[PDB]
Amino acid sequence: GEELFTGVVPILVELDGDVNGHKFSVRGEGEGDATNGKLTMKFICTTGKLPVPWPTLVTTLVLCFARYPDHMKQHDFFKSAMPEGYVQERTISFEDDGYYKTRAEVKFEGDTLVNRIELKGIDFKEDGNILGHKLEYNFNSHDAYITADKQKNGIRSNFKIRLNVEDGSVQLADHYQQNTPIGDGPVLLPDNHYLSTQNKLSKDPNEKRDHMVLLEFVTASGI
Repeated sequence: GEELFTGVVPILVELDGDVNGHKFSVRGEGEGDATNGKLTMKFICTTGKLPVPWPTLVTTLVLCFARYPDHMKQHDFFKSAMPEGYVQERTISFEDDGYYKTRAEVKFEGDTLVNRIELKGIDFKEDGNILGHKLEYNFNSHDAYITADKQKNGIRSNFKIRLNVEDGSVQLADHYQQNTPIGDGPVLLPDNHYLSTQNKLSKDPNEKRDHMVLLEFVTASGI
């Protein structure tokens, strides 16, 4: 638990990406309410058209806002690392297609929780579901198993995401994640547990740019 999260906290997300040579940038702003595990964001592609589908970026674009209920009485690694924060890295593999590599730093800059990301995408098919924009504009609910990484004083998670394809099939995006603390402050390593996430994606009717409006709920649970 952390006193930095008892109220509503402004959020800034900055992503620089390069997928098969197609460079782009995303900036998001919003706020987070860890007491209810809730966040609300609006993201904008500041370089023009986004060359990948927005649902492929949801997981990359702040787990410190999860709600850890009292009855679990579990250590919250993500908040205990704050204000200095942590590095979050992922490989994301798309079935029968290319993959993302991401490195992000999540930390306070002033009163704002910042998620600053570098993303690189490799070996995508120019008319697969990703570069061909064949994915539905939505996002399913999922659970992710969190385990302690004692040797790196951090955590790991491997989890799958089912992405809805416009032909009615699903395409799996398998995620492989590591988080390590920034600085040398003491952090709480948790026992194994789950984070449960639900998302709602929408559009702003007065927004001309390529954008995504996002509502997300994150709750710890399990075992």
